[PDB]
Amino acid sequence: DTILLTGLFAAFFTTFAFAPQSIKTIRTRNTEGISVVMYIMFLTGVISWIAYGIMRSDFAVLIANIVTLFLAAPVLVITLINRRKK
Amino acid sequence: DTILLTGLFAAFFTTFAFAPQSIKTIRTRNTEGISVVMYIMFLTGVISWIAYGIMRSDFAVLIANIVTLFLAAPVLVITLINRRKK
Ligand SMILES: CCCCCCCC/C=C\CCCCCCCC(=O)OC[C@@H](O)CO
Ligand SMILES: CCCCCCCC/C=C\CCCCCCCC(=O)O
Ligand SMILES: CCCCCCCC/C=C\CCCCCCCC(=O)O
Ligand SMILES: CCCCCCCC/C=C\CCCCCCCC(=O)O
Ligand SMILES: CCCCCCCC/C=C\CCCCCCCC(=O)O
Repeated sequence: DTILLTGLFAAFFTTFAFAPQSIKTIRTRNTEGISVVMYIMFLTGVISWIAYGIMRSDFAVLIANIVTLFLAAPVLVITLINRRKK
Repeated sequence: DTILLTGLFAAFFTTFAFAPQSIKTIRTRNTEGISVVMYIMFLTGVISWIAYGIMRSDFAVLIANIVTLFLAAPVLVITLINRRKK
């Protein structure tokens, strides 16, 4: 009981800590400095965490990385779009 | 067996994806733009993940956030030092 709350407590802080940065990027479409390779590596891990979370029945790990996915994936999309404009 | 390997696989990619950014910050001591509040929130969650990882017997979650701690904490330290120089 208290142990799941701990994970959700953790998930809340780590996910929303730098969330305003991703939101700003999505809003302004400014992707200068963003590495495509780093985000692909990052997303690869995020997907793997989701698989891990399912196999572990860990909703804390699950919701943390699902929200991360919904924040990171649009950032990479915009980055790839801006990259191709040149 | 394969499920723990999945977590370690995930931990490898998410932790080392943006690790060169933290290393660069530690090396150059350039902390412009870094929010103290965001890192304190982030570290609060990281610590909570560690507690969660211990209570879950999850070495994937554990090693991911311990390494994160060793990367994030020095960044905040340098940030607080640079902040006080003014
Ligand atoms: C998130 C966008 C990255 C841009 C740079 C952000 C700088 C913040 C400092 C380090 C990177 C964040 C660490 C990675 C945060 C990813 C969150 C995650 O994957 O959760 C997994 C948990 O289930 C297991 O603990
Ligand atoms: C905006 C990014 C693209 C979003 C597309 C949809 C995102 C799908 C994310 C995860 C799919 C896996 C869902 C698994 C549910 C786990 C629940 C369970 O069975 O315990
Ligand atoms: C099973 C996981 C499948 C997930 C597939 C994800 C593919 C990407 C899908 C949608 C990308 C996000 C689109 C959101 C639009 C936001 C506006 C913008 O980014 O410009
Ligand atoms: C450089 C940052 C400061 C580092 C200080 C030391 C870091 C300590 C990090 C975590 C301490 C908790 C260790 C718990 C071990 C878990 C193993 C287990 O019992 O399963
Ligand atoms: C149980 C967890 C206790 C952890 C306490 C952590 C307190 C901070 C300790 C050390 C800070 C990191 C010091 C590393 C020096 C790197 C060089 C530098 O940052 O300038």
